[PDB]
Amino acid sequence: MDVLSKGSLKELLAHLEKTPLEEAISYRIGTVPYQNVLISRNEYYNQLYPDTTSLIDGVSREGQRNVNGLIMSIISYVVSGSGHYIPNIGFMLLRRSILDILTKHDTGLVTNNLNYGIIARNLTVSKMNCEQRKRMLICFKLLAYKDGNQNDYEIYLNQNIPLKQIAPNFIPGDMRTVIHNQDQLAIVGIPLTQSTELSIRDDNAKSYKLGYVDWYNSNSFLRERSEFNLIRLKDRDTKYGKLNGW
Amino acid sequence: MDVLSKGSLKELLAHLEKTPLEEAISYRIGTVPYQNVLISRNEYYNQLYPDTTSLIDGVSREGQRNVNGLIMSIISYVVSGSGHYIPNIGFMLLRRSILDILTKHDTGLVTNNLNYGIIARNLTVSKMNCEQRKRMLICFKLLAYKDGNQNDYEIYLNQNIPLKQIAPNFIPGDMRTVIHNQDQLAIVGIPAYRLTQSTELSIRDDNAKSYKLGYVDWYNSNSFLRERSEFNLIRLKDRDTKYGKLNGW
Amino acid sequence: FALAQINADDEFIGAIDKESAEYLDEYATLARDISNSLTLVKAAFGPLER
Amino acid sequence: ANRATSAFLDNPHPVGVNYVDEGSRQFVAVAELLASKLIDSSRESDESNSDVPFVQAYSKFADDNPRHLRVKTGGKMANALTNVIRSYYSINAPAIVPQVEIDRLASKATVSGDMYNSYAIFNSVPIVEVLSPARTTVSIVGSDRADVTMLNTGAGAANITFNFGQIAETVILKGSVPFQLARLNQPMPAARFTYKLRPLDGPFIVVLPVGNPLVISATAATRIQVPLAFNKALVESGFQTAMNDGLFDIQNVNYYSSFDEFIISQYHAQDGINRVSTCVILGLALQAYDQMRRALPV
Amino acid sequence: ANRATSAFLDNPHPVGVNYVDEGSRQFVAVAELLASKLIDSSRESDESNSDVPFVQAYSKFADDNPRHLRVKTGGKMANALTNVIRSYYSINAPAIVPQVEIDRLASKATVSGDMYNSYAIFNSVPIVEVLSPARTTVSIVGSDRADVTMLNTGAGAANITFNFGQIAETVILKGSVPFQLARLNQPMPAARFTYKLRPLDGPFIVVLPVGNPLVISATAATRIQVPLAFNKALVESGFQTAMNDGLFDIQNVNYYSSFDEFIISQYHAQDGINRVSTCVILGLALQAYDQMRRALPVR
Amino acid sequence: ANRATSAFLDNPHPVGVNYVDEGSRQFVAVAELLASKLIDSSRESDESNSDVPFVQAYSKFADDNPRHLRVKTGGKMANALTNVIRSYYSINAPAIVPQVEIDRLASKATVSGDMYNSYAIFNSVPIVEVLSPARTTVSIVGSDRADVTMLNTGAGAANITFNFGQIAETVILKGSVPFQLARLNQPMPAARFTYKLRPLDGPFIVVLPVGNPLVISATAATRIQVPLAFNKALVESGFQTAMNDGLFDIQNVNYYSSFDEFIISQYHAQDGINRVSTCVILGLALQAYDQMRRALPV
Repeated sequence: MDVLSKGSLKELLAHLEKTPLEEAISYRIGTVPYQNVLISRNEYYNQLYPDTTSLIDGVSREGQRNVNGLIMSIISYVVSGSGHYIPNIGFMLLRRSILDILTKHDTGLVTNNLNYGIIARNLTVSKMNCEQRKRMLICFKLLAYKDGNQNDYEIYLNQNIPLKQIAPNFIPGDMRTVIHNQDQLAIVGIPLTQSTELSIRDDNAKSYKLGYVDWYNSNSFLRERSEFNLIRLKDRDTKYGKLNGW
Repeated sequence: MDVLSKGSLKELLAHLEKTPLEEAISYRIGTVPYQNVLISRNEYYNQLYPDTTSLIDGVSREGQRNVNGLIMSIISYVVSGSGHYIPNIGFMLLRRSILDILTKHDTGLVTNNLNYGIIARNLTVSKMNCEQRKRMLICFKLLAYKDGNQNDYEIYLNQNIPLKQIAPNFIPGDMRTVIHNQDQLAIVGIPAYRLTQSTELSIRDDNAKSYKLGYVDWYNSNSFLRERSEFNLIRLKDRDTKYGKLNGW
Repeated sequence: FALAQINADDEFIGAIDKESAEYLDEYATLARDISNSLTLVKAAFGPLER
Repeated sequence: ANRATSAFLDNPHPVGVNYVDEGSRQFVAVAELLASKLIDSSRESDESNSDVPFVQAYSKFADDNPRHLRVKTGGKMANALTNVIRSYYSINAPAIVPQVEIDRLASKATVSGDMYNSYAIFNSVPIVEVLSPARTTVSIVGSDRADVTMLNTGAGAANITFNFGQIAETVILKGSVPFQLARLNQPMPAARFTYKLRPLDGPFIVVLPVGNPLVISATAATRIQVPLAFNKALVESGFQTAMNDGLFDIQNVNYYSSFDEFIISQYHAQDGINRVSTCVILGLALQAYDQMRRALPV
Repeated sequence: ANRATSAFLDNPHPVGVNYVDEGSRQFVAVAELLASKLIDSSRESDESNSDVPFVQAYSKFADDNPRHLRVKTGGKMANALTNVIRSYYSINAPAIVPQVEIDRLASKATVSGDMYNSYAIFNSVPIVEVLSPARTTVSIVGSDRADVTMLNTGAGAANITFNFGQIAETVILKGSVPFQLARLNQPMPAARFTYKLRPLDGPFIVVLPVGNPLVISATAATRIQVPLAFNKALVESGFQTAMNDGLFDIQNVNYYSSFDEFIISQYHAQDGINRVSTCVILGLALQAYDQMRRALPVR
Repeated sequence: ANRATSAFLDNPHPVGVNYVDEGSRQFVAVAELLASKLIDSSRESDESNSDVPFVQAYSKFADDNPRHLRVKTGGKMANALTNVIRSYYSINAPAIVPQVEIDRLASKATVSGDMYNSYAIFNSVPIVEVLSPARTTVSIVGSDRADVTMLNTGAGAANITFNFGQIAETVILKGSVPFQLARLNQPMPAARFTYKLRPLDGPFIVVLPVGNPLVISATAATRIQVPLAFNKALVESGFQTAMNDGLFDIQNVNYYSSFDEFIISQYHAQDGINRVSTCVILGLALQAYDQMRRALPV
């Protein structure tokens, strides 16, 4: 809910630096990602409404234990607000922040073999709005410059002309580009009636939209009560035990 | 609507004396009775609601051109508010009052051969209510005393016990009996319950409800006579007097 | 024959009649009072006999 | 070829046409509401250590105060409710209660006689026909759970046709042993224990192998629109009470084990929609009757 | 000789003879006016985000105030209109609407019940009969535009006669190839592509030379007196809604693809003048039915 | 056996999945309302010999005053409406209108954005498949009125099966000569000129005698939920303009001669309910596009 309200590249990057990977992942099994299902939308139809599940719905789904699974969960969190279920990630990765997973080499994750075309297909980029595509391209560009695969990012953009039109105009190394960026990446925001939408993505997105006004006021006190005497998880000092399976 | 509002034997008989026979008959062709039909009742169902047309509905229906049909139309008007389509009766008969047709030999109509069994069967009596049955028994009693068939009327009542229980008690030639009678014969009136503007499934119930809501509109309109406010404005002939009695009674 | 002209321009603020609006709102307070009073009497005084 | 049918679905008798209008519907709603207060007045009397709550409840229901030398009967409303129930069951029953009495009793409490603001589930399984070929015995037993016993004494497998009507919403079939069932002009699937089917789909063919008998249990669910005050448990008890008291004792009518069978049998008549509305109003009247007579036995 | 005819002109079923007096036509006129205001109020409510304009219009139409948990169906006026529409369509349909109800609803507004203020143009092409010799094949397809396919198999040229009735005012014939058409006992002009014919002239003879088939496209226009509030677009939509809603399912009746075919078929029958008057009233009622149903919908 | 299918029902392309939320629906309804005011203002300006009514309307629509030297295009609202039309048609359209632009444009006028408060009738006739035996020729022509031409060349009469889908409400069949049609496993009636059918009833068999060809003309009506501002006359005209203006020139898409064929074809695809809602929004957008471009040609 907080990641969706960020409307600037500066605010989105600042949030990712503060947020650990734990809130990008989820601990709920969910269902299989791609599946033709019939859902009940009684506000419109007596019959069951056909739809296809995906990873863009704000609902947890099963993900494999690999770098592709971790990347998909991070992007889904940015573009949808809810991550995926990757089993037993490990303490060392969960304590790192999202941006360091995307842009730093000390995390212990190899991302040199990522295929951008396959990730977009798996994330169903076709059923994404303008804001979501921009956020996905920000994550792609950060990974591309981290591993030196800047050429592959350009090849992917050239193959997808519509994405090339709305691509972000920032260079990950430079800071002048981030300061002067003028993109609008906000998905949720204060304005809508308490009604139901037909699609799973549209219904879940509207649920975040209607709950943002209430979340703006109620989160302050309830949060502060939780970590009144709690040590911050992000970059927590430890004995640096091990990283298993990566 | 006016006939269905009468609540006593005095008012009902007084109204029949004033009104002519042309009110009992209708000049609209209508449809035929005893026909299974599918009607549209959309407030309740999407499909078509089955029902059966009868002579007791408030809609005009084609009737037979005989004395049997004429009597059925008169009783239908009394118990339902509308009559049947029997044209070319003749202006001599149409000018006379409904009461005169029922209980006077001077009109010229011959009703001795009429049988109360088929008339009650045709004017479906298993579908009537208590008030409708009482009015029909009044018409039968008036006819029976016209042709001197009092014994036949009694035997018919003794055959059908429920009709005997609700049969009005009055002698057609005596006015004291009409005054003493305290039966309630009103089919429409101001309702103590909550009357809404909603449809009913049956043809009989829907038409009856239309008359009921129509009477409320007429009761509150300018055509109604409020006795407590304008009793001095009515003429002396039509003013309520205890000495008043039906002609020939 | 001697009809009097009636003007209510000063009573209306735009298209809103303040006095009529406040007067009608007082029936809501009376409605709450009626319900509260009836319930209290029924609780304090149960079934009544004479 | 023989055909078999459910016993309770045979020859539904016509229902009454009186006491269906708005005023009469509100009389039944008032009678149900006031009879309910009668039962609850007993618990109030226990808590209050006095009979005053019961006296108030009976005075409103009967217009007369209770007496110690008289057996409490309910007065005019009890008499009106009893006679009105009789008229509903058969068209041969007299309509004795006057309209004026109905309107006066309907003004006692504020209600709306809307009988189409809710629904109920009725579990009587309708088997209109079961067509079997020669050398095959079919027996239908039961009304709430219908058990069909099938025996094939012939040389080869037989095809038996089921017809569940066009009214029931769902029917679930559970067999003693796995069997094959399919719609007309459809291929048969692998043998399964349970089938869920919509009667509107069409007649169903079940393959009967030669050997031990095959028994199929049928359970059906039907939705009928009823008033919000409807309670199936009270209606069912009222049906048995009225039958014992002889309110249904009239010539040329049929007798049913439960109100579930009565309403479904009437719904499957030639024009069953006409009789469903009257049957539901009879249900509310029976629910009022059960409460009234249990509080005031006679 | 072989004979062919239009499919939609075959056996026009009789129409109703009820609710055709001054009061009933006034009631149908009032229903159309109040239905139109119901549609407009629903639009005004939507652009204004207030239910007040719709509630007031529904209160006039249904004589009752809308309440939640109760479905808005139009009340007694909708019930009377639906059953009256059935009665107009067929003589087998029952008459179950009392006269006191018609009079009450007619008084709700002050409009004239006259149904002959204006006219309308109807596009159905009536082909009563097409007679051809033994060695020829004729097929007639269509109602808004009739395609007559003629094939000559014999050696000699054939003469085919066309009858267009006496009701249509003009008929325009266009051929795939130029052809010859002339009235009875008249010389045949040079082959042309189009002809403009008045059906009252008489049967028309068309020469069919041996060879490739000749196809004639027929377009007709006829004028029928209708009330000034008559809108053809609304009537056609109401005709389809009534057919889909199932209120034209009466015994021994014919079914048509449009109100255009229905009114023309009744016109081309015995006592066709009297049938057209009843059908015009049914058309205005269908206009009221369409507007009322769109304002208050069901799923 | 041969199969005959209507041309317009073959391979419907996927529709766009963007700009179908409540905010985007409100923007389309706002655009229609302001486009209608733009047309009326032009008529008022011509009648009143003044430019004041048109300047006010154009300023509200385009957020800029009209200028004599500059061209009148409609401003950003025209560009947004043009782009969403492309996005509605195909899933491969760029969909490059920001959310912030849509919200600011939906706040100009107050509309509910509800696309389910009314209905409209669409006249395209769906003929999914016509199954014919050997030595028979079947041809289907037309989409608003379908003519099925059938020729029999075999020894005896042939049975030809018609499948009208499961979505259309009613189908009316009128033949050139009287013919016989009946449902599956039903006796055939006498020859008749006309037939009224429900597509849900099932496949229909037509007996084709040996001899002259038989032509059956089909007409169907289907009900689809649309907004109260929906106008079929304006939608169809706007559909032609968008095709002429190249808004539908996308790769791997189908083309239709009318909006009626487009919506019915998408209805009959696999899970067609998913696409009807988006197609109705496109229709309302095409209504606004028609009125705007006619007032401000480009």
